[PDB]
Amino acid sequence: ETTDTIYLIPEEYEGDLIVVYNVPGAELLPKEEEFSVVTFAADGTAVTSTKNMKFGTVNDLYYTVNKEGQRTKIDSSCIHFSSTGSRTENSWEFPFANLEVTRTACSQEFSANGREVPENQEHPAEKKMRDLMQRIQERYMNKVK
Amino acid sequence: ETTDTIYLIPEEYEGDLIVVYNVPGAELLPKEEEFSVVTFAADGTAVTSTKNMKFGTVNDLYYTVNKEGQRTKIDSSCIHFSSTGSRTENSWEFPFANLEVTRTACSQEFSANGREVPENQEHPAEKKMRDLMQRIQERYMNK
Amino acid sequence: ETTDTIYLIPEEYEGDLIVVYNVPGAELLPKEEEFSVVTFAADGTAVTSTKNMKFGTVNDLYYTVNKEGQRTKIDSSCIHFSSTGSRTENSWEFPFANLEVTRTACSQEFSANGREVPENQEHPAEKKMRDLMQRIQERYMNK
Amino acid sequence: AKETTDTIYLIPEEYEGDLIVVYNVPGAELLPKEEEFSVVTFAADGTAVTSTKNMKFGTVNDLYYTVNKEGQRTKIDSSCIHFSSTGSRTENSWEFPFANLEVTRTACSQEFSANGREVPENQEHPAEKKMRDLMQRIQERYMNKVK
Repeated sequence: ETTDTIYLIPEEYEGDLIVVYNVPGAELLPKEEEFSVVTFAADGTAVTSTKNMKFGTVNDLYYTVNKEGQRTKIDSSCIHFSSTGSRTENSWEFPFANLEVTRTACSQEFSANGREVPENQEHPAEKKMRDLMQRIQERYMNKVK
Repeated sequence: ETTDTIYLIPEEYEGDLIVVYNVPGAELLPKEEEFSVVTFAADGTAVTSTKNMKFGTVNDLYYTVNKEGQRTKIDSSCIHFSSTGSRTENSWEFPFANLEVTRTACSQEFSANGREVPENQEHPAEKKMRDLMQRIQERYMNK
Repeated sequence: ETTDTIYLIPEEYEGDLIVVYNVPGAELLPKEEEFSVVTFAADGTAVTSTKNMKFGTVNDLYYTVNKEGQRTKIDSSCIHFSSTGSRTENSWEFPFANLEVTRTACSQEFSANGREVPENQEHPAEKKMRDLMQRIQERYMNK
Repeated sequence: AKETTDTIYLIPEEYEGDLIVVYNVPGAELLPKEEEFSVVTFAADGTAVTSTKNMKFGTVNDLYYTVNKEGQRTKIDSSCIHFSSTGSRTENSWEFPFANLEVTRTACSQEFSANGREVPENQEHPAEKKMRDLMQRIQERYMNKVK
């Protein structure tokens, strides 16, 4: 068994990426063949009602997309898989994934560690996540079950 | 419902800090979990419509923030909590808080007393406050 | 014969760097000891009236600078020396230098090749240069 | 020994930070004397330039004061002062002895006295630039086309 996920990144984007699952009201991940398709918004965020991500041998594919939706494959060395987890708001669990993309510095070093960031400062993805959760709670959870 | 407070200071700022509450028209303090979030402007000032502060400094957290908003925790020795009170302009009460931050002299001395200032002279924060009240009255109290 | 040049880059900048020489009206490169000092503007551009750059064995030093001008040395692995040449506008020749800086990917690979860019498409520095020449013509060439 | 440093430093009351004294600068004023002490008066930028050949040596008995616009002095504790370094800088074949000190109003303490203010790790110390600029002002004002 494999991860079978396709990630579509806006071509002009560079940086941290976040996918949040099990978000009610959100769209489900479309399927193309055996792959689930994650489409990131211009801010590198993706929200879906799909219950969770897949676990298994990583065989994900990554592409950048222009405004018209035409895809351009990116090498794995341009992608860094940072972390996964779950966040509980109220009693509802949202699994999530943190990735990072580059156009400038594709390399094995990047794939393993992502971009170099300041020492004591929190990682920029923490803020992106912090803000994304708020957007989620406001747009999708606001006085609803 | 909150219990504690998070203070966000611009990384390049140094000196006195003032937070003024119950300012109508001002933004309310955002909430992150159980903490209220105070974001200081470049001049070390923060104005909010939140009725009042959380009574206690106990477990507050402090951070500096870059332009992009990424946070960096500050050692407690770099922060001094000075005073709280209320100021009445007309018949309207504004609760406030005075704190002080440093980058260059973090120390236990600083944490306990803030920077050393002249003896027979008003603390510089008094003028900062005096001027802040005026900016408040002009932009919010009669706009 | 050595290059003897000090490059001062704004700490927040990342990407292509361009230095253009023999620009009349522009400031001359200050001199510190045996080194010429190039100070880049926020857009990674530097314009000077110094007739030309020095040629020889590269012994340049690189630093990032905060708003106050304090320097922080950066490793050579964060810098890529791309190219040099001359560009003629009207009948006037402007020697130039193309460098590239990174914070994200300092490495020996970067030092030798700079960041990876698309194959057939023009290098992004070509546009930066194209635009810089226009700014030069407008602000300094007449005027 | 009977040899002491006998120096009085006058700092503008509003100044805080790095201090530099440069000696053996021709054309500059000589250090005035008050009793047995030499008097260093810093300019508003915390710089002092003098034609006095060198700083004094011996048992340290220096006094420090801040001064208002009217010139009235206010003694400051030694804990408000950090003596950073001394040396000599050679331009051409001319030697300029110098001294680096630092003053604070905010944080007088033993820690400060011993280490001066906390500055960023990889960055050069702010005094390096102050010195760099001061030497240039010296070369330019006191000797561009002069001997």
